[PDB]
Amino acid sequence: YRLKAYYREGEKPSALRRAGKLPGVMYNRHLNRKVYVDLVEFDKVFRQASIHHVIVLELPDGQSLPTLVRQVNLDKRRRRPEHVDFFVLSDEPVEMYVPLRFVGTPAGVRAGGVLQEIHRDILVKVSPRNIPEFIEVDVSGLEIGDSLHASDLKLPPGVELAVSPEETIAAVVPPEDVEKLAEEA
Amino acid sequence: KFRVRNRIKRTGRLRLSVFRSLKHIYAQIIDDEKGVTLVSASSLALKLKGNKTEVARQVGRALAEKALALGIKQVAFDRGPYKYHGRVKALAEGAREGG
Amino acid sequence: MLMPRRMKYRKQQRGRLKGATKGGDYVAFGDYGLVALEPAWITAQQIEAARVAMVRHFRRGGKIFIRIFPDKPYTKKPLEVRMGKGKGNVEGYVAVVKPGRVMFEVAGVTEEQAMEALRIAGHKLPIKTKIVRRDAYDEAQ
Amino acid sequence: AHKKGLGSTRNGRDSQAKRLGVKRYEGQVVRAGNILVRQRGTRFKPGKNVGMGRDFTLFALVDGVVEFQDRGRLGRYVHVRPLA
RNA sequence: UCCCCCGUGCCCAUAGCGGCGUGGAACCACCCGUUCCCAUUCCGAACACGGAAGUGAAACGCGCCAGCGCCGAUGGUACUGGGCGGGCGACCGCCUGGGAGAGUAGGUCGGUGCGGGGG
RNA sequence: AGAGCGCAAGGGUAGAAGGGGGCCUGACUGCGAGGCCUGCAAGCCGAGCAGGGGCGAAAGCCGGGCCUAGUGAACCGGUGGU
RNA sequence: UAGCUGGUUCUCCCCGAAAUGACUUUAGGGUCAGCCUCAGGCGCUGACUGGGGCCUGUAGAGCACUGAUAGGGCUAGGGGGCCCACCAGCCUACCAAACCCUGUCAAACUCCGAAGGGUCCCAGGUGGAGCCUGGGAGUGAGGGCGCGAGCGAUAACGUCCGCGUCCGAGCGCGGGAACAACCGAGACCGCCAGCUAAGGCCCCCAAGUCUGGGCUAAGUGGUAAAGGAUGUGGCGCCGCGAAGACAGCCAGGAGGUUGGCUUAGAAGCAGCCAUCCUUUAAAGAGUGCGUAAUAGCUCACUGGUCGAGUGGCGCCGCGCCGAAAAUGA
Repeated sequence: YRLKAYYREGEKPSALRRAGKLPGVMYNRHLNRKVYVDLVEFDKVFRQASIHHVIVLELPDGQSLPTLVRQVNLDKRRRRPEHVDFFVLSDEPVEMYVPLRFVGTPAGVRAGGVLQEIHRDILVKVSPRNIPEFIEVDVSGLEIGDSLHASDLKLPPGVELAVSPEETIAAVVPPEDVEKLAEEA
Repeated sequence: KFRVRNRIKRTGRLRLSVFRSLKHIYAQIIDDEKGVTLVSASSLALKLKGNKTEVARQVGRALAEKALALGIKQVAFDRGPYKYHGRVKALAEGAREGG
Repeated sequence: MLMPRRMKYRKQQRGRLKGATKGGDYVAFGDYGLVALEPAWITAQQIEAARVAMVRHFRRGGKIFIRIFPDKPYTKKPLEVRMGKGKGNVEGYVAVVKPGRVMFEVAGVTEEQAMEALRIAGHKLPIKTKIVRRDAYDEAQ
Repeated sequence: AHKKGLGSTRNGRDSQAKRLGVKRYEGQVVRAGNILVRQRGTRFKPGKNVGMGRDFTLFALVDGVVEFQDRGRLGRYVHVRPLA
């Protein structure tokens, strides 16, 4: 959705940050300049739209331009967000990480077993004109001891792939019990 | 496949690059430092004689005397595939003193 | 009680630890996360004591996953022998963990299971720590 | 004082090293015979009027000044401005 | 004078790879015969000698999916010659000068010196 | 270039040092500008000079082996030559 | 005879260092360097930096090197079963190479790579600089503190190197109450001259009971923690709520159901497996209590009565406890 923005100049990080803002550096193919936004609404809004969806940041320079983030670079010590980078919107064969929602209640589950998800945001491609929001996929007939993955996922028509694709998406695993302390021996 | 810088042996301190293939001899005098050559003479691309053995011989010498009007002294034989078969051009009579 | 296996050499020097962690601060594996937080060593006793608290209270639950690995030669010396000769031997197989270094993640439980487990677990460690969820550590390889 | 049988080590050793490395820098006027570099492997292949001795020693062959050149798959090469 | 292929040096993997196109008259790979050369821990597969038969495929330069590869800034931290300050410890923070790798967009299947074969 | 390069390690090298062979025998005599190191002693490299060899047709290569321990000042005596 | 000891005396001035490296039947003895100083003889050269050229593999980082790797996954082979002796069909709650991807550990690992440092040429740089000589020396456990590696237990005012320096040689001066190296400052001598550094203005002791807006309630400040709390101010998130919240009251707070099951019996209630709906405004396969197990108090639910706020979470400061020794504070 919509967020603020401001053109950045030759100012240094800490200032913008420790004040109550956060700097960025947008680009797209033929672009690479520097920008920034405000903190509180950044933090808040990133919970919702995020890299899950598309951002439409408003520049006071006029153009309320829609882009996408990516690269965010934490401070790693007493940490939190500390420098988002921005790719800009196009229509070319672009790639990103689509969020997911695995739905249902299968057979490994219920008995006590537990799913091991290996991906929620996934490596795929599309044209930004498309809006393949967040893919909600299959978890009906699952069983412990087996795995599902690869090119076995649903496609909102058009969306091509970008992996190998035998990348393991998930697998159901046998839980942990204090009878593994019988192994403690 | 005769890398080995056999040319390092030829990177001694003077060169002379040539070649032999199908029906043609490719003989040329090269000075280096930048890789600036100098002299030329071929087998059939010269409308010389029509026999590889004989031609070879004198073609060397041909170029040699030409080089004598251009001013040289000593160099080194440059080639990758050879076994060395004299080819009594052997660019030796061919000015160089060769061998 | 796991470790490597007498690799290359067996005695290695002490250490002073300012702060960097080298990284390794996110989910990627499962879900709910326990995050270590001080400049110190992770004790094997506390490794499987955390594992205790876990499968202890939460039994027949779900699956828990690891990113860490305790391996350090605690150069210990014999007692009353008067100081000098030699370095010492590889006891206290601790690991090297600084502030902000996360480490433990649970999956397949209720929110509160994680919560309580992480409470008592934190009550055990030779220091203390924090805990959180899943939303803003997406993208970290 | 309850002092019991200790163990005895051996790890009290190392090597003793000279001043191994670039003896001369470039920009220095050299006088033929000056050893300019000590080295183990052929880390630096000797070059134009720069010679080598068994110990991979790159000394000065001529009168003048050190210079360097490197290409990818060839390595590190050194010459000296010659002067007549 | 704008200009087609090869002996061949330099640029350091954008030059390398699967593949995709490639030419042959001339160049080249060859082809061809072991008479000449001399050669093989055995084999003319390595190299010379000789051609009418004769190939463009396997080989090179040259034109490409750019999947792999390598090239990769922009911004920020990580620390830090230097200076000034708080700790049960362990640690830290402000200035000065710095600036990685990583994340990222992105880029290339070749850039080029001489000499000789020419529309 | 993860094989290997004589024994350990590092370096490094198939543009050899590794692996096959022909002829040989510079594992030269008397000097050596020059310097690295370096309190001293010591260790070390070295192109070029006259002698005069071996191979490569030559351009040229060899004043022991790819390198860093296998080495021990002095006093005293044996040895042949001069 | 003593590589070892006690003494070594009058005066002014100009100097000014060692505590480190080679070695020693040598370790507290001593030869060489090392800096001091003196006297003769030379001139930008000394530290330092701008510029520019060249060498490193350290912080940090990194899995592609050498090694460790948590996990899932999938995939080789077998162990192996059934299997056949004409040979092979086949299997794998197993052991599991590789690789994969999720992820990471490395003083003796490095694809990368700092600040830099070292030093070289031009230029700056008259200074108890720099060069040579020789004459005479002392000095060869240094140590404080910082910052960085180590045997050390992130113990010692153990500690061997490293850089750095003060003391040593400045236990000369001003602070630190008193304390060579924690900070300020090279003292040639006089001065009843003002400036001024450390720190200071409630005082002794020199200086504002200064001017101003918050914060603390213990004497925090006089110096402690892991952890614990309706101690207080300020920011901020979410809902119930004038259709009326919260809170106190009347009222149900049900039935299949005593759920299943086990169990001597297990009734929401010891426990394990466990999700239905119904008379509805409203009751949860039931929150704690209760019985031997029922029965029973219960609360969630819900309506009212009623009147204006209320309860929970995340955040930044100060105080609180955690806090017990041997002369008298």
